[PDB]
Amino acid sequence: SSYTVAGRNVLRWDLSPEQIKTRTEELIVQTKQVYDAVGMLGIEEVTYENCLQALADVEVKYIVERTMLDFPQHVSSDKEVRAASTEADKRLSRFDIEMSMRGDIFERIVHLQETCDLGKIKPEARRYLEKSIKMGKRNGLHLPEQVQNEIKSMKKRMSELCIDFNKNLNEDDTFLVFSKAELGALPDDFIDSLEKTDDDKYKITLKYPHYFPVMKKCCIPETRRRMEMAFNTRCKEENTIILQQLLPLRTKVAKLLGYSTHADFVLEMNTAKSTSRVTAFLDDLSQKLKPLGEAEREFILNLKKKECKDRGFEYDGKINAWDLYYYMTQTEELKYSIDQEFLKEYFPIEVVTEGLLNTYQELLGLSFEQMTDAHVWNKSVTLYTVKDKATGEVLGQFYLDLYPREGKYNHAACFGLQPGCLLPDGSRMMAVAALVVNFSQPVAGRPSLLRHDEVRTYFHEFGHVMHQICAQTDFARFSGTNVETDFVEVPSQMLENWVWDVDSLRRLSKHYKDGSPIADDLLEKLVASRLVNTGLLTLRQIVLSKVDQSLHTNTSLDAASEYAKYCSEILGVAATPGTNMPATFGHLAGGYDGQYYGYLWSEVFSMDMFYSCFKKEGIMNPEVGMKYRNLILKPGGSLDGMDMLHNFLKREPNQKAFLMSRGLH
Amino acid sequence: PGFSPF
Ligand SMILES: [Zn+2]
Repeated sequence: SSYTVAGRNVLRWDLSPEQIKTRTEELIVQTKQVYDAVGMLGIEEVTYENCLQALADVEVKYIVERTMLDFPQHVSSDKEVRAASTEADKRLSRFDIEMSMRGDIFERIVHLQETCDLGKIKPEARRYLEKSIKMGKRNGLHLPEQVQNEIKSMKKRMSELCIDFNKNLNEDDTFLVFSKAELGALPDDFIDSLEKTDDDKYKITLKYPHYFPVMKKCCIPETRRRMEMAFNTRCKEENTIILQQLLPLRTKVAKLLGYSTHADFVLEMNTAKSTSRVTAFLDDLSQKLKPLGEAEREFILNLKKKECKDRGFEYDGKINAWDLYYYMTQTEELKYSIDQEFLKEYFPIEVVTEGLLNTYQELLGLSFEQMTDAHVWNKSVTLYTVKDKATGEVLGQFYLDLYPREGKYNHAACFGLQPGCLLPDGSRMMAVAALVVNFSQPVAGRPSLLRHDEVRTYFHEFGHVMHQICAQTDFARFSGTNVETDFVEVPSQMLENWVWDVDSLRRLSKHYKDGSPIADDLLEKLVASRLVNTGLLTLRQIVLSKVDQSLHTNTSLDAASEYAKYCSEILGVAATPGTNMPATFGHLAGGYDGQYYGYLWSEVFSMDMFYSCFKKEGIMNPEVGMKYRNLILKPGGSLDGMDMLHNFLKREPNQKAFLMSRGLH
Repeated sequence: PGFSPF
C-alpha cells in the first residue's frame, strides 16, 4: 500500500557467496525469457502491452534484484561476499550489454513508436520511447552487423576494466608506520586511537579519518610528504594498465558511433550539450579565480617560510603537494579564527543527525522516524522511514552507514537501492536509498564529533537521499537520481547552503558536555569562512575537470603527465614526481567519465535557486520548499534538467547568483 | 550519486 511500509522493502542483506552466485544466474534466465518473448513475436504483433509494458515491467524487477547482488561489494564485512558481489557485478554488466545490443528489440520499439497514437499514452511513456531509441542509436544498432559486434566487444571489456578499477581502490590496505616524534602537533585523542606496533610506533591508514588529520595538523614535513606519496600512488601499477586500455577503447567506440571524441559522446546527453561550452566554462572560471590563486599562493608561501624559520626546518622555496592542506588550515585559523578541532565539540554525531532530519521535516514537509531492530548489512547501520507530513503517504526509506571499516567504500556517496516507479500491478514501489560516508569515530570517551566539513558532506549526501525518495515516476529508468550526470549534483549541493546559515547552524549545534550553543560572534566567524581558500580549492577542482576533458578528447597521452601539466598551469602547486593521481581517480570509472565538470556546472544552478528563491523568501519557508520538492525532486528523470529549472525559477538560469557567491564579477 | 574528492 502507498500508506503502509510492511512488505515494501524487499531487500535482503543476509545473502551468502553461494546464494549471490545462484541468484545471478537465476536473474539472468528469468530476464532473458522476457527479452526473448518480446524479441520473438512478429513486428506486426507489437503493442503497448506486450512490448513497452513487458520491458518496463522487467526493468523494475531486474534493477531491484540486481541491487542485492552488486551493492554488498561496497558495505559488507566479509571479503568473500565482497568478492562474490564484484564477480556478480561483472557478470550482470555484460548481460546488460547483450540485452541492449539486441537488433530485434530495437526493430520493434522503433516500429511501435510509428504505429501508435502518441497523444494517447502518458507523456512519460513517449519519453520512454524516444529515449530508448536514442539509447539504441548510441549503441550502434543502426550500423552494419560486424560494427555492432566490435562495439559490443569493446563495451564488455570497458565494463570489466571499470569494475576492477574501483575494486582495487576499495580493497586497498596500504598503511604507514610513524613514531610519536614523527606525529608532531597531532592531538592525543588521534594518536591514542591508533594501532601500536612492536617498535612502540603507530600505524596510519589511508582512509579519510586518518589521511586528512595528518595532512592538516602534522607539523613534520617528512611525515606529510610520505603520507601524500602513499595516498596518490594507491594502485599506481595496476590501475595505470587499466587506464592505458580504458581510454583508447572509449575513443575507438566513440568514433565508430560517429562522434569525434568520447567527451563529445557523453556530452550530448548532458545539459551542457557540447564540449566547446565546457572548456569555455572552465577556462573563463579559472580566469576569474586566477587573481585569487596568486594571492592565496603568496600567503601560504610566506606562512611556510616563517614556520621553517621558527622550527628550524629547511626551506625549499616551493609549495609542494604535501604542504597544501597543512597551510590552508592555518589560513583558516589565522584569517578567520576557526579551530576545526574545537568546532567539532559542538557537532556530535547525534545532534547533527537530529537537527538535519528536523530541518527537512519542516522544509520539505516530511515525517522521519527510525526503525528498531532493522534488517541491515552491518550493526552500524540504522534505517529510517520517510512519510509525507500531510497525506501520510510512505514515500520511502533510507539507511545510514556513517562510519568507516575494512572493505567499506572509501569515499562518500549515496546509493539508490529501490526506485520509486510503478509496479506491474499498478501500485507504486517504495523507494530505498543508502547514505554511505566515512565520518570520524568516537574516541577518548567522547561522542563522534564532526568537523564543519564533515557536516557539509552530511548535508550534501542527504540531498541525493531526498532526491531519491521524493522522486515518483512511472518507469524505473526515469526514477531516482536518473537525470543528467552533470545535473544530478544540483539537489545535493543545493542543501550545502543550510550549513552556512547562522540560524540553521544554531539548531545543528550543541556542545557535547554542557549543551551550551556556539557563541554568537563565533557563528559569524564560521559563516564568514565560506570563502576561505576558495581560490586554490576551486582551482584544484578545475584541474580535475580539465584532466577529465583532456583524457577523453586527446589520444595518446600519459595520464600522469597530463595531470601534472594542468597542476602547474592552473593550480600553481606542482604534482609530486611519481604520484599518479589519475590512477586513484575513482570518478573516471564510476559514471563520471568525461562529465566531471558537472560539479562546478551544477553549482551555478543550485546557487541560482538558493539566492533567488530560498534566501529571498526565507530558507526555511515551506511554500518555497514544496515548490523545490515537486518541481526538482519529484519529476526525477521524467523531465529534462533545464525544464525543471525553468519551472522552478520561472526564467532562464545564469551565473549572477553563482559569481557573487564566490566573490567574482 | 557521489562527491568530489576532498
Ligand atoms: Zn553528490
